[PDB]
Amino acid sequence: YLLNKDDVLTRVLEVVKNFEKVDASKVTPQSHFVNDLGLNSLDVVEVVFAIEQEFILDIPDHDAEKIQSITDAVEYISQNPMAK
Amino acid sequence: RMKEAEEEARYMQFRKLQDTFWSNRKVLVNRVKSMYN
Amino acid sequence: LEEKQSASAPPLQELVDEVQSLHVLLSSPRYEDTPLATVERLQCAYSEALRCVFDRVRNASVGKTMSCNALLFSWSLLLQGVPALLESLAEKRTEECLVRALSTVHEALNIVLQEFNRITHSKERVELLPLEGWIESLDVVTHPLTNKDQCKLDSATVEFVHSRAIQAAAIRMIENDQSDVETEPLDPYHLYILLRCMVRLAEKGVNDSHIHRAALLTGMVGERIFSSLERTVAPPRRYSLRHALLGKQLRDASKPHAIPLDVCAPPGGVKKPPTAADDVLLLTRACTLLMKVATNVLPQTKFKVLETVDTVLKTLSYAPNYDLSTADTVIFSNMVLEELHHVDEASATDRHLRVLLLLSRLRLSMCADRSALSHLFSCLCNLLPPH
Amino acid sequence: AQYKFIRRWELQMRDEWDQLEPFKGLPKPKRQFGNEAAEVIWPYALLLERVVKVHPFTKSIYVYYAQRQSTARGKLAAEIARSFAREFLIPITFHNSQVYTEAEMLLEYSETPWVVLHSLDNGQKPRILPVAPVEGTPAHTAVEQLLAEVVQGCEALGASVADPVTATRVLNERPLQNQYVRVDYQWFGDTPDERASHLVRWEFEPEQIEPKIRHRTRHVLDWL
Amino acid sequence: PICPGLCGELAAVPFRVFLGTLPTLAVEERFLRQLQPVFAWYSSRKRVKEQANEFIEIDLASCDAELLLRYSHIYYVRRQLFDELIERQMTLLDSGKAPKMAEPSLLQCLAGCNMTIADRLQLEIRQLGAAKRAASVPGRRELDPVARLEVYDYACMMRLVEEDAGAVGDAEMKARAYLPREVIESKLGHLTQLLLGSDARAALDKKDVKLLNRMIPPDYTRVGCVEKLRPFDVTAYFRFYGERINNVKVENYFKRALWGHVYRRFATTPSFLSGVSTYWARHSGLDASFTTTTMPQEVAVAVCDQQIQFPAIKFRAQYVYTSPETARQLWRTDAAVPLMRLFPLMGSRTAEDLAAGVLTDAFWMHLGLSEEENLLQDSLLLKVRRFVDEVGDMYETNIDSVLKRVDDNFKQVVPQLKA
Amino acid sequence: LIEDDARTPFSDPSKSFSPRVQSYGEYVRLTGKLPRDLPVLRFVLYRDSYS
Amino acid sequence: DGPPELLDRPEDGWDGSEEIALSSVAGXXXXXXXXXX
Amino acid sequence: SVPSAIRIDTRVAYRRLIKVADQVTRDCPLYQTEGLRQYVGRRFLERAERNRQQYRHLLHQKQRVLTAQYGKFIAKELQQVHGLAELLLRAPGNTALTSMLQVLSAGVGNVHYQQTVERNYVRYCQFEEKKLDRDEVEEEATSDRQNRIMQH
Amino acid sequence: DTPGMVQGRMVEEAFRTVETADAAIFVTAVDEDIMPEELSLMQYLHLKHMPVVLLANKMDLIQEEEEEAVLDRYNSLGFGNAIPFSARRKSGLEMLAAVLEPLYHIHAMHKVENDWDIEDLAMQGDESAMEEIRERNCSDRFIRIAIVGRTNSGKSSLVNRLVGF
Ligand SMILES: *P(=O)(O)OCC(C)(C)[C@@H](O)C(=O)NCCC(=O)NCCSC(=O)CCCCCCCCC
Ligand SMILES: Nc1nc2c(ncn2[C@@H]2O[C@H](COP(=O)(O)OP(=O)(O)OP(=O)(O)O)[C@@H](O)[C@H]2O)c(=O)[nH]1
Repeated sequence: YLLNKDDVLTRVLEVVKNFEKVDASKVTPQSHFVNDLGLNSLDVVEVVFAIEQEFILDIPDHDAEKIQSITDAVEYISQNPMAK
Repeated sequence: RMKEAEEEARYMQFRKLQDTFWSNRKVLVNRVKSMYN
Repeated sequence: LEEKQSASAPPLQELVDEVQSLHVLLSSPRYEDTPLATVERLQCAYSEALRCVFDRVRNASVGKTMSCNALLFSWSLLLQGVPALLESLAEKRTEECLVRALSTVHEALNIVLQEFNRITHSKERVELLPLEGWIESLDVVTHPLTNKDQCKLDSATVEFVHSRAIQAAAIRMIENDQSDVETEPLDPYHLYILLRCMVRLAEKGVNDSHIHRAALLTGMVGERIFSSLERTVAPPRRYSLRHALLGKQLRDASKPHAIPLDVCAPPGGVKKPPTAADDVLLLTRACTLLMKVATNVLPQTKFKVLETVDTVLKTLSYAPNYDLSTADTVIFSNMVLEELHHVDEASATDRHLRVLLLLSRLRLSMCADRSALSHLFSCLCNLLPPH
Repeated sequence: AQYKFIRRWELQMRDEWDQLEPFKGLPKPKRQFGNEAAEVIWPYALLLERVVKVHPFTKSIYVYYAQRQSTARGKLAAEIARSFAREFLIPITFHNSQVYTEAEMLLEYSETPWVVLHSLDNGQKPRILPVAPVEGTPAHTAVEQLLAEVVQGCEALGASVADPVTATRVLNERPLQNQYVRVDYQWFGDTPDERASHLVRWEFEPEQIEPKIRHRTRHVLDWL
Repeated sequence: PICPGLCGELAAVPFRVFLGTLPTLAVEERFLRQLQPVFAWYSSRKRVKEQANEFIEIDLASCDAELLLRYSHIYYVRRQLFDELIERQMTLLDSGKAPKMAEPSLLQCLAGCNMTIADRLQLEIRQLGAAKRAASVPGRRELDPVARLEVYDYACMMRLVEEDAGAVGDAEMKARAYLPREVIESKLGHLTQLLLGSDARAALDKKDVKLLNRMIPPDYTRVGCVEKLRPFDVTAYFRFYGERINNVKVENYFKRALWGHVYRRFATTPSFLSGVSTYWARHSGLDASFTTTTMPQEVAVAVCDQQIQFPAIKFRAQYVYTSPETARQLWRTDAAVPLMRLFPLMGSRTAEDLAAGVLTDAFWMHLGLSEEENLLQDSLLLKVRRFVDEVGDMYETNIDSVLKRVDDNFKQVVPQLKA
Repeated sequence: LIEDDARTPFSDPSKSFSPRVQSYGEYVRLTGKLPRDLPVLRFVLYRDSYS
Repeated sequence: DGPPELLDRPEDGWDGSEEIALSSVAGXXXXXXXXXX
Repeated sequence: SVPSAIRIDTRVAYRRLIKVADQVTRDCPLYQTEGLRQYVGRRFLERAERNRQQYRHLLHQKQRVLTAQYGKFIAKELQQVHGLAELLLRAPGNTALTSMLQVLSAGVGNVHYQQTVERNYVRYCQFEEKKLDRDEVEEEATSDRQNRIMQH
Repeated sequence: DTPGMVQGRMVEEAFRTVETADAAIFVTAVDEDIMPEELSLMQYLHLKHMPVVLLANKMDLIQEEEEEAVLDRYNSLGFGNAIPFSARRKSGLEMLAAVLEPLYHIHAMHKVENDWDIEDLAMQGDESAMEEIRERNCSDRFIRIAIVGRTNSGKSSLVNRLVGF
């Protein structure tokens, strides 16, 4: 009914690693998009939208502005039952 | 004489194939000689 | 570049490597055209190496003496080569010799089974063996050799090894502790072994979480193989901008023409393939096993299974013809046709095109088992085009 | 505004021609702080006075020297390296045509300049020779001593090649390196034929000797 | 140049410095005239070319920003750099919204130190202001030497005052000539093995090596040249290597900072530097007639006095980062140089760094190890071991006595201005 | 390549030449792949007055 | 005397408006080999 | 620097623009994978940095009444961005807008070639809007004229 | 079709024709490197604010391995994604057509919009607009007047005087 946190972490890890601005060696399961990754807010909008691409669910504007960490993205998709 | 060796490489492909087909039948013939005797 | 480079300036492992090389040479499809004398020589060498490995293992008969990972890999090799090993060990063609060889192999496997019982009784951590180790342990504990119809068996041990293997797979998929070079999460052979174990435990492994993890693993492996093939055959600079502006379009619409599925370079040479001789075959058989497992799951994970099937199908379409094994490929194709019998939208067209192109590629007259050909006949007579 | 912009364009093109109109067909050299000998217009008289022959299997000669020196002998060695780079680096590449010569001034307080010799054998490591002139010997003698050391090192590095046949192959296939040199052919001849007109030229290919015009026999009779 | 080796893990922060317009590259010719000691770094940095302008891509997180701010001599260039650093740090703080906070007890101990710092602050600023009005010297020149001294030029003015105090010209270059990187790493490993039998690691990790390469300016990459380090770079390398090689637990960052400052002092002392240095040609084996393996003692001491000078400016610039609430106030008003390499090590880390630095400076001033001789003496090694162990154990057990020690040792290291 | 006109001398740079084929190419039989498992081939032979 | 661009010259007459400033902003998987140990 | 409200508004606008660009790349076939995404991101970031420098200069009661004007200017630019997103959404039907977006995704020419396509895009949409009205009023006029002529 | 750059400068007649044009196709060849006169024209077109597309002709001389380094230099030349072209093999016309297509529609828009402006102005009663419309709606056959003669007879100076420049 709900995706497991291990599978939903491998997906969000693979997206941020394959991103155009993020380095592979800099990312870690416990990292921040702005401090630990060095992305701007317009770049955070891109990486969240990239997560919305692999997970067919649609994230509203308010629930997307809270995703500033990789763990926050994991918690949101895990609690969302509408994930494929 | 370097280009002469390049021309032989084109035709060596077909000489190996003739030697393989003959050796395959030699192996298959010896198998039949054991199935009957 | 010159400035930059000037500023810069009988072991069991060897036995296992030789056994693996001889097995891949004997079982790979692109070597089917090897001469018969060479085939017989390689088969004799493979039998001798497998006999030597089994003799080493039965003379050791203790895991702590030699190793655990080495023992598990050696037993995985012996299990994949059981028939040749049995024919070499019995030394004769007799039912009594077959029974003797089978009893000796059972005696030698009792050591591994007792070690598994000891491990599952002591409740060892998952850090004991890597993912490959746990998968090989699951293979050698679920192999039908124990129940061929006197060994130590325990369903609790089976479930413990299965859970440990799944946890190790999760750990290896979440760690990603690579600096700059990206490696595959698992070897194609170990992936096929894991999916075969899941097929064996299908009565117990209907868990959607496990099926999803396995699907993600095989999808990553297929993505690696497809990326390798794509880097091998890539469009050039003179056509980069042409594809960016036009996109492999044709002058006239109704010529008629053949619809291109993938964009690549014009013919430039032979372009020797980089992939191993059995990567595509193992990926195909693993995807068949995965579909057989996930034949009855929820739509949420069925979507992921279908995406993995599409990835493997693209990898097959990129793979060469001599690497494509006719039997496994037609099995995969008829399974995908059974899946396409369900009405799908926005992807049925491209999926049908992929499957039909892959079927037209291979040679159906050279298929070993005719049951696959008959099932393909049924599926093609019952197949309906998209709406 | 556009009138003044066109005047600026005209002036820029005029100065670029005055600098490079007789050398527009040549590639531009590196803009390093030690390669001032590459942008100067070299007299053919000096190029003929200085004819240095190095081993054919050598491919690169670099001369690195320091900008500032704290020791007297270090400053002397830096001056020696600078004089050698300004005197013999351009003649060497001009008379060999297969070697690439370069000089550089590192902005550091070093007292030991050096020269790097790269051979055509990629499997052979480059050689490094320091500029250590004798304190009693003058600059004009130290420059010749450095030239002798460089030539002997090139000879040794070329004779110690792994495969001389492969070295000859890569030499025959390597392009020319002195295409950037700006030579002022003064009264000698704008064309190699005009330069060697005082000598008999036996080396000719009949494919190029044969005129390729219509009524070539008539034109040859008219010319003769 | 306030804290050598004090670096934290953070991503790359790109910034485009305007180099001029073709063909009148005024900023670029000023840089060619001024950035002579850091010309290797300048040439190594990439060059991006717009349609009609020229820019250079520097990393604000790396040492590029601080090196440019120190050697710029161009007031508007360093002003733009300072303003962009301040704005990007403000934005990063507002986006992070959760920096690690230090304990309120230790922050009270450091708060009273600025009250005594402000006395020498006015004196040291006048030295920087007087040096700006002396830019008519052919050694260093500026555009408007009569204009009012600002905050961003503090690095350049400190460099000039350190040069005038050392009284030896190009001391940093003469030290880079005798300080190769490989021999420095070897001597540092030897000193680490002497200081710790098994408490030290076998070698440094790849992430730490990457941070070191980001924080140290690169040298030339020719065929025969070797990687040479400035004296400040050697000090930073010693501090970083010690702080990353001590096996103290990650939770006990205070003892790690103490070891780092101990290595920093071991690098800053002149005797040890000249003892561990060697000429680059001798290290490479090229020449054997100009061996001169020993570094000139005059240049060594004149270049170590530069790093010794200016304690108050460093303490104030580190106290600015000691707390995030005070950083927002002191980044635009008080004397402070902003460094992106100080942001990842927020309040707790920088406060423990300040405390450890005060304690190490006091220990060195008390024991007199700055000039005596031969710091490799086993007695001195054991004394330093006992010192660091006792201070770490005390900081772990009771922090009030440690704060009292910090106050007394601060009054010791920076005395009050007299007359 | 062989000339198209005898009036035009060989000294003319714009002389026309057309190609005449000397050999249409080289050919070899096609030998398919022989399966290891099925080496025996069955066939039907039709001979008109052949022993 | 060396490169004139490296040679330092004094600025006796300079305009405050002569300064120029512009702002521009900046715009593979492999196989895993396993060896039994 | 920039207030949280303006930050949230600009983030919502950028997210909307990204969604629209991806939907356009899907609907009309843009033969490059990234396509309009990189160009839109570059232009948006450039305009954002320009406006941020303008606000930095404006920072120097006067600031209180100027911040409101800056906020209204940002709101106007965001309304422009939303209208541009709507026009991108309507583009895949038309083939000329498809060609404009295709050449912008390919990125050929210079800044003056990429700018005359960017500026005249919304102008081309407005022109296609006005053309239908002109044709309709003209056809109604000529129909009424024919009916009046046929009466006599 | 304009004359080439002689002595690093284009003639005054070519400059006026380039200014009259809407876009430009900068045709460069690969057999020769980029020359200073090409860079001088590129910056001149940039200062004139005119859309220019880079077209790399004579691509048939380029081998399969050297096409990478060639296009990399052409793309870093201020103009992005130089179009590979070959006039002998007639390659790149369908790719050049996709580039000039947006300019074709943009001009079609500006033409119809300008026609509406002149129509609205003529309805107001402007003589210049009514005269412009009269010349537009006048659908008559062109009269081809060929001025020929002997060399140095002054016919090029005659057409220049008739045209006005
Ligand atoms: P984050 O919260 O750190 O980022 C916030 C930013 C945007 C950096 C603010 O600090 C900021 O700078 N805000 C003011 C700038 C702003 O709101 N800009 C909005 C852009 S409106 C505009 O004109 C952009 C139009 C670009 C469209 C390009 C068209 C291409 C289609 C072919
Ligand atoms: N290999 C190759 N050669 C070409 C190609 N196009 C033209 N050429 C050759 O280049 C020469 C240039 O011919 P032109 O078209 O007159 O060149 P141009 O630009 O008009 O030059 P000018 O009129 O002298 O300024 C021709 O004679 C052709 O032989 C091409 O696409 N490939």
